[PDB]
Amino acid sequence: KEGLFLIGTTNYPEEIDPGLMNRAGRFDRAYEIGLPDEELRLEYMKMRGFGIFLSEGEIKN
Amino acid sequence: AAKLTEGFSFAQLGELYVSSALQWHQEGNHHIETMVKDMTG
Repeated sequence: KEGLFLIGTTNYPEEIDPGLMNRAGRFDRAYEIGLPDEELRLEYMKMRGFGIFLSEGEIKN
Repeated sequence: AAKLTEGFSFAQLGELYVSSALQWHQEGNHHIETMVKDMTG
């Protein structure tokens, strides 16, 4: 291998081979990508362009 | 450390090796004592 970074992706972690997990040499860390809280939801709406047609108050709302 | 690692597989002793080595490389500290417990639970 000598120089491969693996990134696996799943919406169904229950159905992952458990052997994949927590071995150095194959997926040493897992990261949960969760739903956004309010602050992140507001950050998203700003970079996405909601500001084109919404006031700062309508975005907060 | 051989004493404290009862019930470890060779694999887990290897996964312990990378961890203590990384801390030792990153920090200059190896907390074997701390990390066997972290691996048990």
